Amino acid sequence: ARFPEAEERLLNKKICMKCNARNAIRATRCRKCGYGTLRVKSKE
Amino acid sequence: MKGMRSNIPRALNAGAQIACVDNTGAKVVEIISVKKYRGVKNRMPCAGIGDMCVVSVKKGTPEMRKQVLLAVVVRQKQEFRRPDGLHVSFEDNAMVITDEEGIPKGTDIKGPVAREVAERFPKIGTTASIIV
Amino acid sequence: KPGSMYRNVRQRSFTRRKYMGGVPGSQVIHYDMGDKANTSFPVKISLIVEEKCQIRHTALEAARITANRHLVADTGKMGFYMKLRVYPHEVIRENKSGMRRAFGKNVGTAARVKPMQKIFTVAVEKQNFKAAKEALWHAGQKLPTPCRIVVDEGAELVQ
Amino acid sequence: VIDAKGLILGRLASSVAKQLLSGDEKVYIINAEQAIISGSRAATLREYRETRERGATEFGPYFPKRPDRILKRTIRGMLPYKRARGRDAMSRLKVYVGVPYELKGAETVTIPDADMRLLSSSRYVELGEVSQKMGSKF
Amino acid sequence: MVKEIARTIEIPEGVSVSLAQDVFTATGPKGTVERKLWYPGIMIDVKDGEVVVDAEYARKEQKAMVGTFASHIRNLVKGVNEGFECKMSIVYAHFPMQVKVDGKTLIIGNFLGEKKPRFAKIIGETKVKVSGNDVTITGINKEDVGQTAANIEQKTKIKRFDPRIFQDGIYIVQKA
RNA sequence: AGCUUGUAGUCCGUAAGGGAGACAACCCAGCCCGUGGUUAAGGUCCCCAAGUGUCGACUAAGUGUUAAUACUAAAGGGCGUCCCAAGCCCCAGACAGCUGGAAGGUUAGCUUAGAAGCAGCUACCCUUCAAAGAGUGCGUAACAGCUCACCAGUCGAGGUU
RNA sequence: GCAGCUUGCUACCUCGAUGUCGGUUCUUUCCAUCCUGGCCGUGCAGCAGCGGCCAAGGGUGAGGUUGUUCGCCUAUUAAA
Ligand SMILES: [Mg+2]
Ligand SMILES: [Mg+2]
Ligand SMILES: [Zn+2]
Repeated sequence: ARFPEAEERLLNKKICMKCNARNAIRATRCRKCGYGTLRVKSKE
Repeated sequence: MKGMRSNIPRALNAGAQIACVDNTGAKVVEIISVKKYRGVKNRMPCAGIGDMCVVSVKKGTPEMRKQVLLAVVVRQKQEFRRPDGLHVSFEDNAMVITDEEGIPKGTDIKGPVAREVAERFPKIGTTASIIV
Repeated sequence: KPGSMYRNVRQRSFTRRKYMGGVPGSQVIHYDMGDKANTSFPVKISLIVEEKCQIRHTALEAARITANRHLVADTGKMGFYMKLRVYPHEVIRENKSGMRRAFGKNVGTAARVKPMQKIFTVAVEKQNFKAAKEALWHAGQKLPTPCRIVVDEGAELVQ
Repeated sequence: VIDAKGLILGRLASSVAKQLLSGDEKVYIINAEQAIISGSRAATLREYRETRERGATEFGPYFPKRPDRILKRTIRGMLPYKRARGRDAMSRLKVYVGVPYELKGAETVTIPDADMRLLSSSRYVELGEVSQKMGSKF
Repeated sequence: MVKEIARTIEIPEGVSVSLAQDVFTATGPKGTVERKLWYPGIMIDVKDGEVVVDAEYARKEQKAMVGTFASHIRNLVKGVNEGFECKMSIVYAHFPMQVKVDGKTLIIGNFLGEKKPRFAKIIGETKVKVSGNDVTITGINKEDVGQTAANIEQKTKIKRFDPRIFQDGIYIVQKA
């Protein structure tokens, strides 16, 4: 079930592309390894 | 599986030859392994009453001979005790060819079978005639 | 063989063709890249070396290929002029018994270098300077020595 | 008597060891459970855990758990305890957790060197915390 | 220009601030709050409706710490003056939920077919109120209300399925 | 390769005594016996003789606390922190936010119905006003608005490569 | 680049002797994790998969050929 708040606080985050750690949105640097490139958490 | 009221020693041993007591078409079988048994080092797998184990047909009709199948033990010569205090024993070991669930391929069983397999596997209970 | 097997300079040079025998060929096909007929690029940067070593020809070929791909993809086919400089004149030999008559036999070719000696050189316009730096940084990644980038001509333009 | 309230561990131990070796009456360290050990939390805990579980049962190193035992062991290393001089020195040291009844109200002094006020940052742990992390009821 | 490392806070009327020993104490119409803000190289003074905080060295660590302490002081005075609120919301597909306040905990019953109800702790005096599909969380301590909301959100997370298809629990529609 | 084979000097072999944790050949020193004195190498928190010495900075990792050395880890990266230089914008007002704007046309070329800024040619879609776009994304058959780029009012001191 | 768990290279110790390969019994150590515990991503609906991170407490068996280590095969097993 797709609801606004659930998607807001569940699948609205960026993912480090090396260690798979999830980060904030307005970021460009993994908080645990510092890798430059961050993708976005997969949608539907 | 579902627990039994009685306590059954594991008498028969992997390598034993049992006389199957149904009308499926086999006379003698060879216990290869016992379902749901881990074991420890140097210990041979062993089976008792109401234990599903894979066997091999040694004497019987040509089509059945050389076939790996499933079967359970219905009697054993090694004594075991009832819940309320008593020991029961038989003159000979026996086995019946069945499926994974418990439906026996034979529609007729010769001789008595222990009541505990009758409670664990109801189908063996119904297909039997005399229960002791 | 591994890269570090033939990378140090510990022994004399061994390059006279007429005395040794059976040197295998090379893979690097062209030593000039891009617009050769142009001579009006105001910026001329280059990749230099920080330490003496030996570079196999295969490493040079890989670096050239990667720099070519990057530069053509971003700057354009007519917007640069790359030129490799060092040619492999040395010869590499690999023993192949034990230590009995351990002298080796020719297996490849290598190009010795010297500290602060230019290897590559790229000329571009003013608008494609960052692409030139980006291209030259990947090429030095395949190279067996630490490498730094120096902007030789038009330093005031870019800086 | 010496009050170990807020003193560096090694500094205190070095001063006490030297002035035991010089030869005098015996010395008493009280409140030997809030002495300071400068350093980050995780590193201190890791090093003390490795020190604790290091021996063999018959003859291996038996590192103590109690806080005063740890302080005594720390002073024991700055001292020739195998010689006669060192053994005599070790016979005149008494470190107590809390305040023993007989030393109650006794006149105190401190080592002005080993002071936590003389530390740049707030990166330190107290000895009782390590004692309780090692599993000791004191 | 200058990299001066001083900060002012301009305390408002009502709050009786103090810096006895190290703990920083305030009191006002919305109860009282306490905190300790000791750190070497960073001195704080309270005087005339404002607390001045500064350092001595221009190292970036000192500057970060002075910013952090100024922010904490502002949040403390703001909390004691009026208070802080956090709003959340409930969502479910098939299994209705029984959010019930009992003691110092919030019990979540019947979460995704749940016989053992989950437990969420309440920190401090953070009074919470349940009303339909939303939860309001009052308080005077900012960290307290934040941590209470975080616990409530973290207890109700289903951790063996896909967020695309399962989305249930309590979510924060607006921070404190 | 603590491998093998050369060469100049000096050593061990055949070299005490002092210092390196112990150390054949590393540093000071080449040594008759006894007493006093001052130094070399090296050291001065305790073990251990003599500094919890002075001045100016750095490190937060127990990193390090290991002249040489057969005993000590590399390429690569770090908006970790401390410095130098060079450009660029700048209190008549730079950056991050608060804001809205992104209206003229268009629904771009598109056969599938439809990929109508986001499959596939093009070009700044306005003569014009800060803004106005062939245009990124939530949406998006196509779109559409929401609006990207891109400027404009707003704070009020340094910002940025 | 790491390890020294395969084979090489060297000849520093041992030829007035340091008793070889495999199996058996019994004890212990490492982690570079096969199962059991906890997490993250997915081209993860559920079941079951694929990839990675922490973790060495416990478990890791029975048989046919072969002297074999190694390896092939059989029926179980949470994994063998
Ligand atoms: Mg000599
Ligand atoms: Mg000597
Ligand atoms: Zn990462």
